Amino acid sequence: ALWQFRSMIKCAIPGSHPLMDFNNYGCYCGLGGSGTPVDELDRCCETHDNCYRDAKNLDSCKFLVDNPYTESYSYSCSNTEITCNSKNNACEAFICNCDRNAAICFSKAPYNKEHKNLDTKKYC
Ligand SMILES: C[C@H](CCC(=O)NCCS(=O)(=O)O)[C@H]1CC[C@H]2[C@@H]3[C@H](O)C[C@@H]4C[C@H](O)CC[C@]4(C)[C@H]3CC[C@]12C
Ligand SMILES: [Ca+2]
Ligand SMILES: [Ca+2]
Ligand SMILES: [Ca+2]
Ligand SMILES: [Cl-]
Ligand SMILES: [Cl-]
Ligand SMILES: [Cl-]
Ligand SMILES: [Cl-]
Repeated sequence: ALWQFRSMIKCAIPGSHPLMDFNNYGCYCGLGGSGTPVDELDRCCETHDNCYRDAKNLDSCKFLVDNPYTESYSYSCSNTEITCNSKNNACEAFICNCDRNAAICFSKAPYNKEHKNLDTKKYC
């Protein structure tokens, strides 16, 4: 679920700001997306969006109001290591994996302050 993704991210990135409140970034980090990702971090978000897009196409899964973000799962965090619980059902596991891949991806990408709150209407 969305609130778990936020924690999972703070797990992969211990950081120095807990609920620092995430702002939109680039062309895909945020609700929706359009055009082409502008950088590494943005690509991480596009991949995530595409993973959720795949989720919506699972013949065996149908989420509340068709939003994968509503699907709660179970995961654990260690020294920045993320592990999706094997007891998650198939639909939950697919979502947990999308989130885990993204958290790791985010933790490796540079943060270009010039892309924060980008004017998506013109550059995306
Ligand atoms: C982990 C990433 C970096 C955080 C960061 O270093 N911010 C520093 C800002 S500043 O330089 O201090 O201004 C941030 C960049 C944009 C963030 C995303 C956007 O805020 C959009 C989404 C917001 C939702 O609450 C959580 C998922 C959601 C999809 C966020 C995942 C975390 C992202 C991908
Ligand atoms: Ca998005
Ligand atoms: Ca269902
Ligand atoms: Ca669930
Ligand atoms: Cl989002
Ligand atoms: Cl958007
Ligand atoms: Cl369901
Ligand atoms: Cl349903």
